[PDB]
Amino acid sequence: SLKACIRCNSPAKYDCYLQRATCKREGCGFDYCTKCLCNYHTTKDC
Ligand SMILES: [Zn+2]
Ligand SMILES: [Zn+2]
Repeated sequence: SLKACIRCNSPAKYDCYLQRATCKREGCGFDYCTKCLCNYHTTKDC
């Protein structure tokens, strides 16, 4: 059920709650929307 990163397809914690994924890699570890596989809506922007 994990989300495959758009880089090396790593096991990212997929959260259907907000349709977001968090790469579980020490080289990535970033938040992003699993819908558009792009930047996740944050204090900054999407
Ligand atoms: Zn990755
Ligand atoms: Zn989005």
